[PDB]
Amino acid sequence: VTNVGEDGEPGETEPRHALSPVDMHVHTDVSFLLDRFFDVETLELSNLTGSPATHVLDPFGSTAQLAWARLLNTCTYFFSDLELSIQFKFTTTPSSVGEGFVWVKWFPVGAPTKTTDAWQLEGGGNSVRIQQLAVAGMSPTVVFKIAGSRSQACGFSVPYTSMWRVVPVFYNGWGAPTKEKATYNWLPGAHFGSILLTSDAHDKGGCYLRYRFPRANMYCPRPIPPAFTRPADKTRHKFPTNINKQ
Amino acid sequence: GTTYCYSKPDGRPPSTVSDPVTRLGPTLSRHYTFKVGEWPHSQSHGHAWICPLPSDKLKKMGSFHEVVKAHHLVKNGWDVVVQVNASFAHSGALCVAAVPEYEHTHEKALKWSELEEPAYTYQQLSVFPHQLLNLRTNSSVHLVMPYIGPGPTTNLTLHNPWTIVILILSELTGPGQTVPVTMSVAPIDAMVNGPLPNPE
Amino acid sequence: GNSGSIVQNFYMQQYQNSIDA
Amino acid sequence: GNSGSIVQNFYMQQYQNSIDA
Amino acid sequence: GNSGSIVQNFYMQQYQNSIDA
Amino acid sequence: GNSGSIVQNFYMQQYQNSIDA
Amino acid sequence: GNSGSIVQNFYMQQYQNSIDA
Amino acid sequence: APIRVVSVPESDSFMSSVPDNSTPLYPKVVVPPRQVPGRFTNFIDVAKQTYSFCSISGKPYFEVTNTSGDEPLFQMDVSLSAAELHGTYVASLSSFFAQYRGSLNFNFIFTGAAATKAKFLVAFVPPHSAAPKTRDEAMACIHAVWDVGLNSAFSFNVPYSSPADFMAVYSAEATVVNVSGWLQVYALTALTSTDIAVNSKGRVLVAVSAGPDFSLRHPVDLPDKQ
Amino acid sequence: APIRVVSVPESDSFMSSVPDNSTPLYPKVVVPPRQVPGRFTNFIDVAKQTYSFCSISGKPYFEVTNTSGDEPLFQMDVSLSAAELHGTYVASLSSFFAQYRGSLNFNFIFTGAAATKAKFLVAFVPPHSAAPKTRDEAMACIHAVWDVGLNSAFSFNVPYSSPADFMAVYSAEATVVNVSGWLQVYALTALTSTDIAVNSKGRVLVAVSAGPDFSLRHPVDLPDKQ
Amino acid sequence: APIRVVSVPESDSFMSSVPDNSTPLYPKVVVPPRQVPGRFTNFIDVAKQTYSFCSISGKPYFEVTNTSGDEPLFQMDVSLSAAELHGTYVASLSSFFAQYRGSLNFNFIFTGAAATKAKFLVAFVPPHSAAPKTRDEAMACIHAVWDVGLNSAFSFNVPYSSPADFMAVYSAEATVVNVSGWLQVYALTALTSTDIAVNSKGRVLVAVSAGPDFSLRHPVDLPDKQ
Repeated sequence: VTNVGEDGEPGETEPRHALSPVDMHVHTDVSFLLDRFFDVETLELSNLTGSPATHVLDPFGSTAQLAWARLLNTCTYFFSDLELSIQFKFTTTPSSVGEGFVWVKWFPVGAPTKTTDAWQLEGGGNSVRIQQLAVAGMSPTVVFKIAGSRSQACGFSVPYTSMWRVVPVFYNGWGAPTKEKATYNWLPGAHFGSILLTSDAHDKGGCYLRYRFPRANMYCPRPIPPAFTRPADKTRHKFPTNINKQ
Repeated sequence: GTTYCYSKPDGRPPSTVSDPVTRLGPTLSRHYTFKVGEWPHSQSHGHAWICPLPSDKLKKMGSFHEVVKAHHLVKNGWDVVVQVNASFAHSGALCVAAVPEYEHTHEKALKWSELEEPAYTYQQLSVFPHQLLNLRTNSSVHLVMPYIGPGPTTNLTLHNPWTIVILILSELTGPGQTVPVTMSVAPIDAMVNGPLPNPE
Repeated sequence: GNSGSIVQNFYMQQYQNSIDA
Repeated sequence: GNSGSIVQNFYMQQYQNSIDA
Repeated sequence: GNSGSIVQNFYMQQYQNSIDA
Repeated sequence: GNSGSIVQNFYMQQYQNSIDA
Repeated sequence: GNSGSIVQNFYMQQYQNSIDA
Repeated sequence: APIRVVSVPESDSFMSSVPDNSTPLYPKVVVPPRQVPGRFTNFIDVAKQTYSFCSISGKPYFEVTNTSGDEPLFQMDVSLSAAELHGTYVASLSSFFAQYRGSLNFNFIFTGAAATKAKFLVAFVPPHSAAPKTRDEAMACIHAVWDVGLNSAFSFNVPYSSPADFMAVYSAEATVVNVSGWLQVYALTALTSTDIAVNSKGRVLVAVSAGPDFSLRHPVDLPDKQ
Repeated sequence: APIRVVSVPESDSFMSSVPDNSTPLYPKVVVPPRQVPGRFTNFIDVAKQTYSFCSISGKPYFEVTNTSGDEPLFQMDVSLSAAELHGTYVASLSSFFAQYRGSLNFNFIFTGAAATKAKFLVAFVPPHSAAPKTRDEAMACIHAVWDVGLNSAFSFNVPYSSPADFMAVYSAEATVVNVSGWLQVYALTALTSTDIAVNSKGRVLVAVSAGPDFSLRHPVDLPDKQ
Repeated sequence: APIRVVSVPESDSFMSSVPDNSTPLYPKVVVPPRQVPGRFTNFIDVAKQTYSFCSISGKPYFEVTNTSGDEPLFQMDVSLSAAELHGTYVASLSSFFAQYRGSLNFNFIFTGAAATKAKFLVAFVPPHSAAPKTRDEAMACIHAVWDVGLNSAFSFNVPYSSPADFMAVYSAEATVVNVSGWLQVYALTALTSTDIAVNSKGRVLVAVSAGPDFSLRHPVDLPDKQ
């Protein structure tokens, strides 16, 4: 009704002159936001010996009070590639480790996983045994030493290996014919694969896993959960900040 | 007014089936009409009738039901019209949305039920394809949804991509009687795969 | 989005990332 | 002023600095 | 098969590999 | 006299040395 | 004979070796 | 032949957001065609093309009754940290960033019965000593008269007015880049009905969208919950 | 002149499959011409242009006798991990990879004498509660009628039907990407012979080939034997 | 394929003024348009287009009285370290550099009343045994006669005369590149007034500007205060 300004008639609104651009919406770009390293997960090393289990790279159903957790939960289907940074931080005395090789093995979505120490290295009496699936071969094996290491880390890029054209972040159905409470929001292979960290350190320290998601694509936006509580009616939340009145 | 959810439906056959695909014509996948429930004065904002499509009502989808029942996979969209029967003295408003991969349902999986949505959800349900059903202006919502899912087709027994959420935003006030919520569902561009054995 | 080195293509486009069909 | 390497643009002008509107 | 760097030919084709006759 | 690398001009002529008027 | 890098001439021909008259 | 190289002091460090990729170890994977509808590339677009409902006292609406007048029915300070903007998409998306710029679009939807009618005055009050308490006070400001029964829905744009090019997403004790004023809604007339025993009150749903000039910059990490 | 360089943190690590070569230390070797027939460049080609025999109870065939009917003579679940696909080239090649896509071609060769005849019904049954027990049950599915004595050999293609673009090579407890159903062969009629004392049974050899659309991706390392 | 590289000995060192940038970690920030008047790009321009007042005994001027003659009213040695150049822009800007080149422009402004008059002789005396004590001595040098009452302001350029192309900003015990001589101002006549009881003295403000050929080179760090 009437539309634009200053007569005050019913339905009439005053003039507004829209602002000019400046930032160009570059920062709200989906793939820009996800192409950075995020500290998601922290994990323990397995001993060289025994029958270790692989850790699945699935950052999807998180509750973590971190920016990547909510963000990954903003869409229904997701596709992206992956980059990893694995670091190693001592939890004991750094002089406990004189060599400290760490074998990292990455497995594509669908890879077989049973391993037991099976590859023997021999030298002057004593010997060392590594896992059947830690050896360098078909899938990537990375070996880094923690001892004098200036960064006690490694890192590499890996692609989207799932069989699904897109990863369902939410799934209204079951991933298996038997409909068990377990296979509910499920679907097999809705992830990035799995890794196996193995080392004579294992005690002595842990890791720090960071994910970077290059080439991200999101489908079907979903509601974004709050993050903070609701302040009192008619008030404003007040947070500590850079700006703030001294 | 018709709202298309994400896009218009297509009749393209699934990229991942090298076996014969049967296109169900309109006269085969017909249309079915249900009463969703009754909206009462006592129910409060946030309350929602959750209607995954179809899975608890597949058995009442006559023709479509018979064909789907005999095959393993199905790709298809839906044409739904949700209505409400209220007088011009009734106040209130719903938000009826079409949600892909809806979940909450505490594994009462694929059963039409009623729940209480959690605030940030009812506040933001409008972020999904939807239409508001204000009792002072209109009585219907019309949504048309394309096939959607992680793969080119699914097994409706284990997965219901689309689920219709009818949510109370403004409670029912006015004449004491309830307002019945009604819904017509018509499978669209249905394609069926791999015939199953005889039921002996 | 977020790759700004001239050396981002030190490895070919098919080795560095996945390829869409 | 004070950037004299041929490699000062190893990273694109939009990644290395800010951009005026 | 499996050599995707622009630098895979840092050494000439006759130094890096064998040559078929 | 005594500068024989192709990289002797990694830094511009005005940054690397002085300039005569 | 036995110099196969593209970088074998990182230093000029007169700096790297001797020159025949 | 070996190249003279000088190792920078920041050498073996991590730096999380480097504009460059890591080395690939599993090449040549061609990914299946991903048809799938509804892809979005920028969060600002879904913020602009979509609306959420506000949280007025925990409900997505304010009420008018047959007894109203003077006092404001809805009041919220213009800051993304405001309470009534709590459950919204725009407010929630904002917590990922440090600064915002632009307008917010609010649209009120009267859901009172067809036999019901009322008129509202909605005002945008700029920063001031203390917020008006009655409508005769606020009406000196930018305002619009909404007569329901002319249009059941009404859109109002809260403008961006500030000496700074961007304001803070995360508010705190009032600063010059913290708050931009208040949005208030008054009842120009109380609810009238065909029978006050049947319809005594009507609810106005209030929804927010990002305005056409709205923008967000500076992605930030989540601080301790509060 | 020395170039400013920054050492990445993953610096002195190994990474087994880097897309790059090591430094050469024994240059200029010209290799003799290698004429030699039968070079192959891709394993999928030899998998498609070649057939292997299945392992039905340890033998490469199933039998029909003059007493048969109803029950299935051959049954195998559609998974490369199936038992009857055990000694085959396609199954064995598969263990090097994580995922597969496409069809399998099976061809049955009746080796019963020329004085012998029988008819078979071969069906592809999709995933279901539990696999048919008689042919009248299975015949509702995709099936073909093989009358020996028309052609002594018969090819049947097990299709690829799944919501996923690839399925798993390494199966396990039934999942949606583990198994694709069952392949069954029934006797439409029992073996007839010119003299039942001389020929009482006939054997059908069953061979598998990779279908035209078959493919394998994701090379994987061998796990503990089982 | 890995490139043969040789690490220079000055390898992991700092070197504060390297002509190169560090690695960026927060890309793509478009900065708001900064209109704002009065941007300056080179300090020498503001030094040349601007004047400051000298510090003659703590005041920005020298005085002539009705009793003057002979002796110099103002005397300063030509060095940026001179006392009377103390509070000035040119002197203060100079402390950031090691060397200077060029002339200085001084302009005297007579602020005595309109009913007042006097004449000055301003001389530039080159380095010498010891500075003249009377004007008849200095008048042998480069000098100008300023008759107030002709022009109330007078500009005089102290030239650059030296065998070196630049001189030192930071002076010390007299060296050949430390000092360039003296600038003196004498009263050719004492102040005359319409009534000596009302106006007995008049003040000449003295201001300095960088000359057209003035320049500064070699940025230097601040030493201990003195």
